Amino acid sequence: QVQLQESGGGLVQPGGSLRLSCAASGSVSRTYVMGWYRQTPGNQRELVATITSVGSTNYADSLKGRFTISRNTVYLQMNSLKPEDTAIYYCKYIRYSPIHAPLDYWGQGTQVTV
Amino acid sequence: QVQLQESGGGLVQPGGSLRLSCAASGSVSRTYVMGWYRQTPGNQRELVATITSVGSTNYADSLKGRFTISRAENTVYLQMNSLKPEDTAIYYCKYIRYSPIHAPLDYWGQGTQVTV
Amino acid sequence: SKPFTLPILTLGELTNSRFPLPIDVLYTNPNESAIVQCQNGRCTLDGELQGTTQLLPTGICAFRGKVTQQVQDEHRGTHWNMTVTNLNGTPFDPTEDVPAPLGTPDFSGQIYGVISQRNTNNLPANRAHEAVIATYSPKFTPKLGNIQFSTWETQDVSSGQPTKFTPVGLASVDANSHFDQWTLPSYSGALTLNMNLAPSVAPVFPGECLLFFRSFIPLKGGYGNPAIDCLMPQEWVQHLYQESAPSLSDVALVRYVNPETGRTLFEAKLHRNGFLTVARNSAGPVVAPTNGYFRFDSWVNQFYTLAPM
Amino acid sequence: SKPFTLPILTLGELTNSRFPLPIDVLYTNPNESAIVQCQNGRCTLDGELQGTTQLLPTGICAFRGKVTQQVQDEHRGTHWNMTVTNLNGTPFDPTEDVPAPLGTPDFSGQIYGVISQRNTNLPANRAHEAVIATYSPKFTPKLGNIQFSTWETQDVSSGQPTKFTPVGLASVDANSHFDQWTLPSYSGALTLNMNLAPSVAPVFPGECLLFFRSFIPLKGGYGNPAIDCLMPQEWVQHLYQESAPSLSDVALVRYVNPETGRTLFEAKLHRNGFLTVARNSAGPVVAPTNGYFRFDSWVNQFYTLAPM
Repeated sequence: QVQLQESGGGLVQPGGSLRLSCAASGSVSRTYVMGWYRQTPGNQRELVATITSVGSTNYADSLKGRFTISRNTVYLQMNSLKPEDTAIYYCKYIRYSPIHAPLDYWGQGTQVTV
Repeated sequence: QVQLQESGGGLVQPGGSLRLSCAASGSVSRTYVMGWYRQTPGNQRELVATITSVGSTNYADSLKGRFTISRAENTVYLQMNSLKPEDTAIYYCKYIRYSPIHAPLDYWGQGTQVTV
Repeated sequence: SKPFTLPILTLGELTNSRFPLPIDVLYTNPNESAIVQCQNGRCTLDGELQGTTQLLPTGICAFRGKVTQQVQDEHRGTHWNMTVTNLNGTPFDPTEDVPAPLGTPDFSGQIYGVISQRNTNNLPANRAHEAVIATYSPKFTPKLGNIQFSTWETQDVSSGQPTKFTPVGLASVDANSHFDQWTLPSYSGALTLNMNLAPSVAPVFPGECLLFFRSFIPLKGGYGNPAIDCLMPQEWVQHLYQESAPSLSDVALVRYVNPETGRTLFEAKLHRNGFLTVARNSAGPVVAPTNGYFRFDSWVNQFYTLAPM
Repeated sequence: SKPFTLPILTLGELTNSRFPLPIDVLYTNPNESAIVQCQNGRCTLDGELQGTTQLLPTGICAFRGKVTQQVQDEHRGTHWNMTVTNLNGTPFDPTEDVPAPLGTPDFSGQIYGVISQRNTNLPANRAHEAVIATYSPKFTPKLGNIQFSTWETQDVSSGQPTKFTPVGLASVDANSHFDQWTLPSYSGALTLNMNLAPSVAPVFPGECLLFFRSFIPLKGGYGNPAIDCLMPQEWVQHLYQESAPSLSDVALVRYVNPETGRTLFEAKLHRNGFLTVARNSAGPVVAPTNGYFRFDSWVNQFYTLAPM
């Protein structure tokens, strides 16, 4: 029962930057993970950046620090973008509980074109 | 909320015998104690005989085996033998309801007069 | 209120709470007239530790502290004075409301074990030696923060260094070794009264006997088969302390159950202050499977007559 | 499902599951590498005992059996051969699916203790200091036989009930082969260990194993040796009894200050019964000993641990 609302994205010039926003509502949990994945056609959906309920971050090591995630509601800052970063970006919410197995929730996705 | 139905009282000649029966219904328990007390005018109500749910007996140390209690779950019988005028009393059935989740609860019957 | 429970550990899965030993057998003795007032393995059914009882199985009859000096004593061997701390290393406060530091032995005798040391600062120097602590000695004053131990080793014991006593058994049970599992030490020595003791325990009813968890304890030498009887195993102490369930009467009815057959072997009363009684037409070790366990069945009272074992 | 729980015992209320010692500190070391495959203190989160793990604190590194005879050996001292039974006194069945009798020591070294005897039927008694070299080709507990050595030359009886009470290590010098992460050869030289509990490691690169560490006594020599266990004996006893279903591969636990109620750090408790943390610091964890681990939720690999 988690609903995910995404925003931002769109067209950007090479070397440019933009900032993605995702917000979660419904049956949120005290302990959770929130973040973004991205996918282009024929490639796998890949982790970009995630953050836990106590603020712990994880980044794709291929990004080389060009991206930063922060905070429920989260924001992704994307710097020094390259045409290879062109993709569809998806918000993900993982709901954790002491009394059930982890549950995943996905956003509708937002297109980013560099 | 344990209901006790007593029976077998009334008048008896000396040397006679009677059998009291007590039956429990309502909120009965797996582990319990059942038995009889008696009270005579001017005296405290004192134990006669009791028995537990696994059959362990306790007798007033004065009956000297003249009475027998026995058990049909939640049911006991008191066999009253060789009766004497001194045994004239009101006899009360007692049920003790034991539980893992509450303190013990006592229930008493209305009492049955035995007149020797 | 939170429901009262016991662990589901079997007899072969329990340890003694008065000496570091496995439980060997269940035991009664209708002939024993001692006052039963042990201070380890004391815990109420709603989880209150009493006497010198603490939670660590490694803490039972253990000491921690430092040697102050070599001393002279009537006993044979080499003798050492040792200041004792709490087992967690903090200084022992004699004004706290305990009989002695938690874990202190609660019986008269010569406790046999190993004294080991690790020097303060890596690569510090170490030594360990066999040692004996006579709990009946006037130098046995753990409530005063000081005890005495003796070694066969004559010289190799360092002063002012961290010192550990690991109990192993008894040195002796001869007459001059004064073994009596029901005689408490004088925790403060001569001319003093023991304080904050856990109360003595006894059957309320005639025809009921105390039921003990018995372990046989090793001997360094001599003849005999000494045993230590505890009121509850250490795992029950640990379980009750954590659970802290309200006690709904003065006595809990427990059944000793065979898990294989599911049937009840006998029944017992577990009293609120933490001990068992039974009705038994026999004496000595109980003949029952070691894979049996006690199951809590209900809160009862004095009107519940126990079935004979 | 039956809810997963941990005991509410604090760090000063726990004991080691690999040697009879109190837990002294929590410990990680990012500078230390080893294959971690200890066999005592092994229990899954849903209560399955593994390796040589049993429930009694008195059974850890303990032996019981009978001395068969005095023997000759290259090592210094007097040497004795001992048949070993199960700790409950029943004969050990080598065909059972365990690495060795339950309680058998799970590391290489010279284990120092006391051997005690009570003759079969006021029987005679004796006890002496003793050492068991778990690296010796004569250490074959899976075959129902081990060897121990004494300083005492003669006073050990054959065919009498014999108990080994462990106390510490004899030595950790260069010739003593102490390595807590090297398993004994339970059936001796020309055989492979069987039925082992699996090796454990962090799934993530930035994570380290978190141990419950105890310092172990020494008979002589120099050093401050320690024994690290994956979970304390009380957790093994708790999990065995509860046997709660595991709802994911990893449980999130928080180390909490019971006085203040605040979280000091967090860790992953994996299904196979071990802890990991994200820590760059090394050595003993600086935290109060009155803290305890509290189960907060079932998580998975996507939950990044906070640095401690």
